[PDB]
Order: sequence, then C-alpha cells, then structure tokens
Amino acid sequence: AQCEATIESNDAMQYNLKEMVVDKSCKQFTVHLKHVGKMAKVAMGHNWVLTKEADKQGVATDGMNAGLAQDYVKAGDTRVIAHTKVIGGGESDSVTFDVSKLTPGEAYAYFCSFPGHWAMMKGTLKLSN
Amino acid sequence: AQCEATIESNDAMQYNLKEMVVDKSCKQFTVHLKHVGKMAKVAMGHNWVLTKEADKQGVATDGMNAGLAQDYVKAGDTRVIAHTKVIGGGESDSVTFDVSKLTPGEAYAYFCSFPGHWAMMKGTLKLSN
Ligand SMILES: [Cu+2]
Ligand SMILES: [Cu+2]
Repeated sequence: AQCEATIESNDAMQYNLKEMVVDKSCKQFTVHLKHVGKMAKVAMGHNWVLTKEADKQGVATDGMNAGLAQDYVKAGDTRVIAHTKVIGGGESDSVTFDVSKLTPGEAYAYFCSFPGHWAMMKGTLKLSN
Repeated sequence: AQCEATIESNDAMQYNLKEMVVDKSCKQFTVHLKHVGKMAKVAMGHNWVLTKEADKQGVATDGMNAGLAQDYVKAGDTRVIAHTKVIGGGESDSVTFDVSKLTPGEAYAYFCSFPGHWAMMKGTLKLSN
C-alpha cells in the first residue's frame, strides 16, 4: 500500500531486499535506506540509485567517477530517477521521488553505486496494484 | 618446504587465506592467485597486492585511480612490494618476488585493489618463525 519502503545494507555488501513494489495509488514514493553495519563510509559506504535497467552500467560507471563528495553519482545525471547520499555504518538516509517518473510495467534497477558495489547490490523495482 | 603458495578469490569477495607465511629458507617466493568464481573482471575482478601495512589505504586509493588496464595499481608505485594482474572468474595469475624485500618480524598486508574490494579482501603476510 503506502508509499514507502525501508531497505537495509550491511558490511557484507548486500541489500536485504531484491525487489520493491510501488503501489499504483501512490503519487510520491519514499525509500529509507539504512546501513546496519559498522564500517566507515570510505571503506564500505552505501547508497541507493534508481535507473532503468538498461542504464545500470553507465550510471554506475560515471557515478564511480563522480567521487564521494558527489555521493558517487554524476551530478545532474539524467538517467538517474532518484538516489540517496552515500552513508556509513549506523546511518540511514531517505529519498522521496515522484512516481510519475516511472512507467507502468517497466523494469527499474536499483543498486549501490559506491565503487565496485553494484555487482552484488542490485534489485528490481516495479509499479503494481 | 616450498617457496610458493596458492590463494583463491571468489564471487563473495573473499580470499580463502587470511594469513600467509613465507619460509625463511626461501630466496624467492611465488603467489598464485586463482579466481574460482564465475564473475567477469569488469564486475568482480580480483588482484593480490602486497605492501607494508601502513601503505594499504594509500596504495589502494591510488590504484583505484589507475584503472582496470593498469590492474588497479599505480605504475611504478614504490609502496607495492608485489602484485598480480587483475583476473576474472576461471583465470589465474602468478607473481614472484624477492624474500629479502621482507624483514624478519614484520607483518605485511596483502589485499585486492579492485574498486571497493580492499575492505573485505585483506590478509597478513610475514616471515616464518
Ligand atoms: Cu555500497
Ligand atoms: Cu577483488
């Protein structure tokens, strides 16, 4: 139902959710990302980035090149639907986005853009009723 | 006996050895790194890099900026005692170095300098006793 979801990231380099569903009644959707580990952001920071599935690699690449001060996301990347900041163990961050950016029936990829994390930290997001 | 060791790396971002000992009877030592997972190097490439414990973070930071083609290790890095190339699943690489670069009693760190892997893929190397 409600237009929110909580996802956990840890020191093992995993998310705890592999799929997220945004209910069709939602106009706004909020993702709460938590880092439940204890490692520093420079060593094991995590974020949550949303792109079309297609755009995964590219956004990941450019993000890595953007640096930590940019939360490992190329500024103004248009391929990026929404993203959180990079957070370390014990922290959390939230992002709220307009559902209208998503198109029904389409596949969206969410992943962590911190260097090298995208390969193990990825999931699918979809709009459904 | 031998002045050689095999160390495995996998898709879970781990090495299978946490510590390595080089026998004092050795003049040279060879490390054979194997990537026994099935991920490709662009997503989960691994290397093996040896430095003094203290040069870890810096070598890693800078190897990261050298890129894949440079095996994620800055060329001519004086802090690097030895390193293999970056390999992907189903591949192996070997590196041999002089034992005399080592100092009896000292703990050296070995780790994977591929983006983001250092936090998890790290161990200790030293001389026999
Ligand atoms: Cu991450
Ligand atoms: Cu690695």
